[PDB]
Amino acid sequence: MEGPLSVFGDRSTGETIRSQNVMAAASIANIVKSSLGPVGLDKMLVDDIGDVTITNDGATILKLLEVEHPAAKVLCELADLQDKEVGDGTTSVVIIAAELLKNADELVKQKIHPTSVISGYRLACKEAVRYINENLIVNTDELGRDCLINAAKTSMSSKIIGINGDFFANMVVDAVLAIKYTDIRGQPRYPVNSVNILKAH
Amino acid sequence: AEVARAQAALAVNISAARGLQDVLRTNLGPKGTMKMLVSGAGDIKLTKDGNVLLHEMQIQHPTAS
Amino acid sequence: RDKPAQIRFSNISAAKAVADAIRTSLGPKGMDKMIQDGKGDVTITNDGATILKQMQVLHPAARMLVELSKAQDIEAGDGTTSVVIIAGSLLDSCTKLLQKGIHPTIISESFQKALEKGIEILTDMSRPVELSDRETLLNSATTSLNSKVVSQYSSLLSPMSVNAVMKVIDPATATSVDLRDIKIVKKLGGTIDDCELVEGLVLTQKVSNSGITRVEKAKIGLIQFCLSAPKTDMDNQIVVSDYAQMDRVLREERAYILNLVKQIKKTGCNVLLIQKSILRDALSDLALHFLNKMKIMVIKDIEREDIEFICKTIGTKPVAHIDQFTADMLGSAELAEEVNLNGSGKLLKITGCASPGKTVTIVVRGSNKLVIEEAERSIHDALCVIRCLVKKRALIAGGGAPEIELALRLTEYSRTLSGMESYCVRAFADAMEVIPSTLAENAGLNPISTVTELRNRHAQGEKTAGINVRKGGISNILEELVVQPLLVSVSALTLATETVRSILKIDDVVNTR
Amino acid sequence: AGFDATNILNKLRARHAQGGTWYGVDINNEDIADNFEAFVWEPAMVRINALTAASEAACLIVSVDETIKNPR
Amino acid sequence: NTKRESGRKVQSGNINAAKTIADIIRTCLGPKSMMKMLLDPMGGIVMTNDGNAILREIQVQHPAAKSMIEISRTQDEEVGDGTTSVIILAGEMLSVAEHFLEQQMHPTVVISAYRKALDDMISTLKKIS
Amino acid sequence: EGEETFEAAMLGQAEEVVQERICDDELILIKNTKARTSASIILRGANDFMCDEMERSLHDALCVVKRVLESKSVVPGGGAVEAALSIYLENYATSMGSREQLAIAEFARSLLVIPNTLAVNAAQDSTDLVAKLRAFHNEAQVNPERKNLKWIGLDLSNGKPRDNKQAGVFEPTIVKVKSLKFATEAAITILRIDDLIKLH
Repeated sequence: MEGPLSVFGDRSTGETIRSQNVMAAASIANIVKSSLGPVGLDKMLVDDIGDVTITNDGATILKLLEVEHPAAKVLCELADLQDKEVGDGTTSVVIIAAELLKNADELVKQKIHPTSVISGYRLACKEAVRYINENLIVNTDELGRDCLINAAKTSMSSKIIGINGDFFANMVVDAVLAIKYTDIRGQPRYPVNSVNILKAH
Repeated sequence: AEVARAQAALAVNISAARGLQDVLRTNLGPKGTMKMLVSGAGDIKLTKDGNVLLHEMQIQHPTAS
Repeated sequence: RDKPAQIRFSNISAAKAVADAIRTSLGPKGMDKMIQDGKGDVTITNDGATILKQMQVLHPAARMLVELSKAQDIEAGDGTTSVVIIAGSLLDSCTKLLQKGIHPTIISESFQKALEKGIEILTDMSRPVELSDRETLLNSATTSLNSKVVSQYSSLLSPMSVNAVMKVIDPATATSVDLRDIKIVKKLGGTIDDCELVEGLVLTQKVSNSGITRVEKAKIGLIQFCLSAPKTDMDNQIVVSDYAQMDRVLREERAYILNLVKQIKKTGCNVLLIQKSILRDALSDLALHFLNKMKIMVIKDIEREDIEFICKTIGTKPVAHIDQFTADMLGSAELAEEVNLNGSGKLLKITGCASPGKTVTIVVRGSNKLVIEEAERSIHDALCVIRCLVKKRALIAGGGAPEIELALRLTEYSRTLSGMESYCVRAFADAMEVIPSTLAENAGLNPISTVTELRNRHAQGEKTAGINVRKGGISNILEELVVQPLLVSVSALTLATETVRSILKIDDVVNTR
Repeated sequence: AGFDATNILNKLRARHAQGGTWYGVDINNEDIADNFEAFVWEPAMVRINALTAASEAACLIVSVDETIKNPR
Repeated sequence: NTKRESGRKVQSGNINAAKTIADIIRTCLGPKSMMKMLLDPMGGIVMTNDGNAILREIQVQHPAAKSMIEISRTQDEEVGDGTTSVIILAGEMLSVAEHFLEQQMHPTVVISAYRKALDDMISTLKKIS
Repeated sequence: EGEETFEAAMLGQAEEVVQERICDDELILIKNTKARTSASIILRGANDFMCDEMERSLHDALCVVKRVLESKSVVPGGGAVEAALSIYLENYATSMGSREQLAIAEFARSLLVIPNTLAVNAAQDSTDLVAKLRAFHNEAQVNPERKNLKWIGLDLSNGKPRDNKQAGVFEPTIVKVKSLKFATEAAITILRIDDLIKLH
């Protein structure tokens, strides 16, 4: 590692292990960066030697991977936990962690009521969540002009192989209603995967 | 991995073959001589014949095969 | 020689060096550790407090440290880190003195002189609170509890600790309600809300099966008699060369025991604590099956722990052979109770048991052991802080800021001592100010500002005022909602006053061979 | 001035996001405040001239990674 | 466990194997022919015009060659032929494109060119097929 | 056993059950499924791979609607919501000063990594991604509004902000309010250890 070598046990006693953590922290999030977004590259990843996996999902990547540090460890949970949430935000949560844990300690070390420092990274989430609750500015399937038609049409524009999104804007409208199953909190939303869908050559 | 290719690769081959054959110039006809071959049996094998010599004891070569 | 000189310094080397990174103390500070051990491992470690107990440090001055940590727990229930955070505080001052060249035994009693007046300055900053008072008991435990892993259940946990004490406590002023008196008994299932405060003796043992006696008129006692039978306690002449000889003793074995367990229930036994001793059997598996037919609570080879509480609380005595009937020296028990809550756990409750006026048994329940242990550890510091109030009446601060309050003072006290020790004690008298920064220390970058000013802040807060370590800002730490009974902190000096002074004694080294 | 470059400068950022008149550090007083009414007073031209040279050499030398020398 | 590789370094390692594999068999494939002769550690000679026969008999490098055996199979899986074509053909586009294009800096149109270079085949073939 | 009788309990009730073989595939098409409402959308394509092609294009027209039907409140997917929030939260840090101008700004500066990396993942010249978004993001527009007086959107398969405000490749407020805290967590998550030691 770095600095003092005098004690084993992953005790580098401060900034060394802290940096050896930010190193490990900046080490793990790297695959995610190249894998971030659908434009994230697709990683063929050797499982043993000839055993491999081709995956652009960092969480899936992480799951094959092992954690060689608490820095390596604490992210591979929260990333797979945000993966455990949905799978939207897997790569998202990963990266920003590596930056903030050289950011977090620097303030919370100085104590002076040591409790509330990282809440500066929390109240920001609140501050963000509020604003994040405020954004219909982009991404509206809540209502479009044709609503779920155009919402799916622009979504069939979001995934578009052709002029599909003409009937296929309507199918997705047909699809959500094709499925009728008990959904809770009162949802007329019904699961979109179970939709009976057939392929015709 | 480790790959010998093209012009320089065939050299060792033609170096072996031409290098391996020139010893048999001691053979083929009465002015040539029987060539002594020995094995792990220690048997002195006197043949001006190529085959006898060739298939018993030799130096490792890709051309030797 | 140089060895006595160096080994002390080498003892001063290791122990001090450990006690420093031993201070991230408390806080959400410093980055989490796996530990690859001395002989190797990967040990994921957290919370230096347990880490202190976990700590294996092996070196002549390292071993006293793990001790030093564990003592303040059993001394207080708190301050486990705090005894070590002032340990390296003492370990520094010695150097400058030995660097000044001052004699270590002259340095030695300086620790006493530091411990002697130090506790009084602590006694001065001690805000005395009633040890039998529900509120002081509630409030002091509440500060621990609100800082414990359950601050919610703390509301239910504190009155339990308050009532656990006040039952067990000697009336009015008392140094009482030990952690030996209190018997903390886990119960699988239930809830933390269902954590139960029982005044009496509840033995945590798992009662045989269920549907057994929950009824009244128990007789519980540790019985060292065994149930005889053929091929159990009773003689046989028959070697088995055949299958029938194998079966014959068994047919007489289970029947005779079946009539022995009657004598047990005939004794009035709704419980027995079976001797851990056996011959071939003692109480057999069918025997217990037969005792439980008669609703005798049995746990085969009962844990040695519940053996003692029933002898400690009830005063249980050895009992005569069941063919001799009994001495009725089974302890006095009016209830054999097996509680099942969350449908989980088998818990013997002996209530109406002979009790001194002490031995509360807090029954700790939860949907999980982890659920169980949260409050269990929390109610412990609810017990201990109150127990610390009981053992010593005061509310001081927690967190170690009042150490600086002793520090400004004890400096001058040395300056008044006007001895060579006035240099010895004073060198530490200020050196005790180190902790509040070293709590904070182990996390981040851009370090310096808070560290020096902390001791400065309190120094500018002078003797009466200072900065709260937990809550921040300058306000007298003794009463904050950062508080401790003074018993917590004074023992930290005591423990460290000595084990550190014990190093001053070491000349050279030996190894018993 | 005995301050926290970490903590203080943001306070003055804050006190230029809250104040913003002169609010700034006094090494003299060892505090932070409006320096003009903390009376710390210098012409702006030197500061103008500070700017002029500030970016100047800055933008200047960064235009040279391509450097030539001829001790010969 | 966790391992990270990056940039040209692997993609150059991608360039190497398949391209180096693409050498002898391109000379082998077609009426103009050669032989790829594996040297066994004992001196054992194995000469074929199928590199995938030779590739297996010795270490298959991970970055290019592990996928090339399978795209060797896939072609021979499908039509029943063509292990020796796809490898040199993929070795072609693998060779000169990325570094050059990554020195022109983008992964995107590189990948996108494969498409529109692929259909021009489909386009000009079936016209002159 | 096939010897079993049949009773009408296993009979489905419909206006009519009529056999329509279409595509040279006969299906059982139940007209008026009575005990619930039912539909199935068959996909006409050149081949079933061509049908595999649009079917998957349909699925991210689905979950987005679903995730919207899950939460009416949403965001544009990607770190573009940061690009607004970040400088805003760095501003939201500014007047805080002291510790607090650091954290919330040291927070919001660490946000920027996600989309820009995602940008260059699309080779979008991450300078562009910030140039477009946080330009529109202002004090002029601090405003997500419900609408665009600024563009807070980022298309993920594009890596570049586009004009799609309905697109199915975005994400609602659901996964994004989560990813924030988990990100704040790892700042804390490693920090709980008190003291330090070593074992033998």
